[PDB]
Amino acid sequence: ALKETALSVGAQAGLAWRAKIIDEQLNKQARNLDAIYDFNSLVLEHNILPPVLLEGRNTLNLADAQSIRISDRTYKVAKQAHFITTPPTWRQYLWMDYVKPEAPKEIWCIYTERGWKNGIDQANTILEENIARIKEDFGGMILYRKLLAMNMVSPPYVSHTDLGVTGDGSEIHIDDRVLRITALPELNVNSAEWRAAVAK
Amino acid sequence: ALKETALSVGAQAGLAWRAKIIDEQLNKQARNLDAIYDFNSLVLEHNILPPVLLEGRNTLNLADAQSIRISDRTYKVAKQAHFITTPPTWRQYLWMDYVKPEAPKEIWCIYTERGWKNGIDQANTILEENIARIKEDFGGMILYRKLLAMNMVSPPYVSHTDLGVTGDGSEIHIDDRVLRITALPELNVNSAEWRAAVAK
Amino acid sequence: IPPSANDLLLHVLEGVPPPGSRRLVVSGGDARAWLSNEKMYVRTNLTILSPGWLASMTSADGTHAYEMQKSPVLLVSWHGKVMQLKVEG
Amino acid sequence: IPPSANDLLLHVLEGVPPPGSRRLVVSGGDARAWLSNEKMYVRTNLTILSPGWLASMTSADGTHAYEMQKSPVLLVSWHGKVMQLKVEG
Amino acid sequence: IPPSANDLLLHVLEGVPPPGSRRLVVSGGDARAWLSNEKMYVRTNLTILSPGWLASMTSADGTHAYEMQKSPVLLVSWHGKVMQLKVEG
Amino acid sequence: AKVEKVITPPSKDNTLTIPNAYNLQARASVDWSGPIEELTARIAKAAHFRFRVLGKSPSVPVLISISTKDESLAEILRDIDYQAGKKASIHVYPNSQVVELRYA
Amino acid sequence: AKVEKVITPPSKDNTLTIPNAYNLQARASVDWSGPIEELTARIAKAAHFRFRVLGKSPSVPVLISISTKDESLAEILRDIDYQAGKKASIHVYPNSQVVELRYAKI
Amino acid sequence: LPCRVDGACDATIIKMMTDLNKKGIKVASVGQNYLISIPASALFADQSPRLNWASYSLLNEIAAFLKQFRKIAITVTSYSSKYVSVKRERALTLARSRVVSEYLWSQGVDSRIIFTQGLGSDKPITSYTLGGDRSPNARVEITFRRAV
Amino acid sequence: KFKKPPINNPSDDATIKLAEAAVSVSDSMLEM
Repeated sequence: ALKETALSVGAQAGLAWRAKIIDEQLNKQARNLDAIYDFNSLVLEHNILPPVLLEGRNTLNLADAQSIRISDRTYKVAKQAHFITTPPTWRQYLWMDYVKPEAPKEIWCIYTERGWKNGIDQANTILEENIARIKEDFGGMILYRKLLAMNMVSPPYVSHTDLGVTGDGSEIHIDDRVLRITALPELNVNSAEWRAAVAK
Repeated sequence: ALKETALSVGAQAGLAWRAKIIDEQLNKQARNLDAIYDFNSLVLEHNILPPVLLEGRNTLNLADAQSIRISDRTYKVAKQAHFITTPPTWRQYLWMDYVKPEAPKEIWCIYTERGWKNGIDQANTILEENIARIKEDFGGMILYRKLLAMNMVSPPYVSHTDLGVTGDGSEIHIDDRVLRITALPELNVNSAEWRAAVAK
Repeated sequence: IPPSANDLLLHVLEGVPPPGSRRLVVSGGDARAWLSNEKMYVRTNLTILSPGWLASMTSADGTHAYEMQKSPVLLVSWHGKVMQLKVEG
Repeated sequence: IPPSANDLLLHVLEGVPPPGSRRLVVSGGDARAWLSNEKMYVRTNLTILSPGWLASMTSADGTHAYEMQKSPVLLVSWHGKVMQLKVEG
Repeated sequence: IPPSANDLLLHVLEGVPPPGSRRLVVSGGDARAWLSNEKMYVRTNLTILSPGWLASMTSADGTHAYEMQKSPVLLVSWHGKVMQLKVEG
Repeated sequence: AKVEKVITPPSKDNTLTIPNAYNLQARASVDWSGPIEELTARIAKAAHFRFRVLGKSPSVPVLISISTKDESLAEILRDIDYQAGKKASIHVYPNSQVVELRYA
Repeated sequence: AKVEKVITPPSKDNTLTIPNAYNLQARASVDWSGPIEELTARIAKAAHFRFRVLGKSPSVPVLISISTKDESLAEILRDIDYQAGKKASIHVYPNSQVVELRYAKI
Repeated sequence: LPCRVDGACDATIIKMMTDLNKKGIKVASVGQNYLISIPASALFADQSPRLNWASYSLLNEIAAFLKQFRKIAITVTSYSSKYVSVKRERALTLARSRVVSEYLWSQGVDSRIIFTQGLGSDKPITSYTLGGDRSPNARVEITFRRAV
Repeated sequence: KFKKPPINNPSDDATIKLAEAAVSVSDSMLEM
């Protein structure tokens, strides 16, 4: 009661306290962050942000006591390739929100530190999840470039059709390119045409 | 509350204070103002105020992830050429209105200076916008004369049809010219007939 | 067939706001932003980084207009240095 | 015909929770668990022992995902030593 | 076919007001103005600058009548010097 | 990036060179966009050169865009052949002082 | 990187299209994240080279971010070129004093 | 709240220039660009690209001043009185430049770019040529323009 | 004691933004 509100007084307090903290260490290693996550290196020719592909090993679902079903190996195309304008950052994914509340006896003090700890580490988990999200993205487009290198997926096959001077006596456009992405990236299924690189 | 009215006591106060200020510096550089903005230099033969034309580069709208659409270059005819009587000034565009209100504790004094600042700089932005308006006008008719020089727009093609003595035994008019502007200025679309000036 | 761009980009290419717009209070930088209809149109010369526009636009002199989705927080690169920018409204 | 596995295994193969999940408070170990829909999906690298999954999963690097029935109490073998593990929620 | 001019211009060419007019209180100058029907007709000899008439008019001697839209504030050029002029009503 | 970076040798970069006529040697100023051939004619007469064109100008015009405020006519021609690309090309014969637009 | 570089053998460098020169061997130490031309102009102005461009810049900028320390200009340009692989290109004609920046043509 | 001062005071700035020109290490503060010329004798030893010890207080308080402005590019050049061979005075200056540049780049640099070089007094600012490394043509110089 | 030379009158933002208005349209005039 008084109990739970002393807790919850702590809860948001440590939570936002933690949020402010994680935000400055984000800022000081901001260089390091994109220094890792150079997205444009991964983007494509017509700034097509490449899709995120997913690995799978020993996918054994037993259906049941009578029948099981396993792949050795499995790929999931997620978030198919697309025209991007501005390439992704990390701060889109990792800049934790910070707001400051200060809006409100020994149980008061100790449960406020309780929740102080509690908001701290739930924010830490939140952070952790943010990190994992940016992993699975980055690794995913890596894997796109991988299986594209492996002939295991297809390119984005596009058509840029261009137009000359377009427009009327009140409006013209001197050159209108329009670009459609005709065929998306996709996992090829005839594996015979794949590309299997030995290394040395 | 008392708060917000102390603010708003300041708000109009600094606003109109600023308005009176900007009005005198308008007046002292009035010479300089039209000395820039000699409109009659831009007006046409039958005092046709020329239309305002609009530039465009790299107009890329992505429609979406799948298709984008860009002009390199784009022109918008706005406010088509017309018979003007008296050519424009700037004071039509820049003479900020000034009215004086004086119509009504430490929060009173400080929020009155708050709003004093606030009305000041919102008026400054207002001023800024006024300036931008006169830009885009002036540059627009410049660009009309430009593409007219570039064969990229058409002239105002007119017909002045004249009448002799017109009128009855109670009313006559000894010479009645009537002037219709038959064909307005407009962007030509066969660009082959354009005019592309190299300079030295 | 996609649209070319906004022609309101041609307006906010220069310093006019679009018709019926709200001056978004830009703090920290020289770019000016208007709320047209959930869509800020921002003029700048700076190089927009984080959010990405629906339509981009530049002038003859490199003045950009970006028909931009609503951000509270804007990213440009300034000089190879990168600037966060706060807006109000 | 049985299903292959979960594709949510492909999500919890890495550290994303599934959509709409509850972070099961894992105490005593490095495995992370989400309540998706009575079904915890647990990522680990450790070797699940007691309860048994409906679907098992590992990464390229041996990261397991187990689409696992609900236990309060989890068993892995750690190093030929065996660990009990408590969860909350 | 456009109208010639106002014939009320022929009246306010000289110092009669039009029928049913309100003497607009001209302060600062020698021009006299009447509100006819939202339309001031102003006689002067001075050279109207800012607002622009629907019909202009001059006498044999250079007396102008201008069938003029309503301004509170009038501009003439006097002698290559330029005068603002206030009206009332 | 290195292993997917394909480039051409400057031996086999296929572009127009600087034809080093002194009538070519002058600084100019052009901002313009559209069909190339009009600019080539007008820059040839700027350069006191004759302009011939061989080939057919297509129904869709081959379009360019040049925005320089102070620059030499030769590297106008360099960029112009670059933006001409596959559809058209520029040859300059400074011995006969003629530029010539080749279609494809 | 390994699997790419083994599925594809790299045929040529970019030093044949960017060779070095005296006054190209001044050194520099950079961080950057902005666009390319501002950067290359700063280089050519410190290298006393006229900088020019060929083709037209696309609407989306090519943006790079170079971060290195105490390193000479020629392979500054080489890794800029690499970082703007297949969207931009650097050539230098140092018999002249010219850094040219070709754009992509789409 | 946003900044009045960007963590600096012009009083501290002028305290610097006063004291370091009392100490003689010359600050030019010209138009918008700001320069420091330094005799190389106080820093490198004789024909060495090798710095000494007590110099580094001075070198770091240089970098302390360098923090006082928003800036973009910093150019350092050094010059040395002609000693043996045009290659090596190029080299000696070039190394001298690059080592103090390395040091301050490691230190607080707010530049985005540091250009570095030096020449063998190919542009001597005096032709009073009193000797080798006690000449003021043995020197090192840093320019920047204070960004906005 | 230290002073940069061209110590002018105190301007204001109004006429300032007038000036950058003016120069932009001005050199449009030049090129035009």
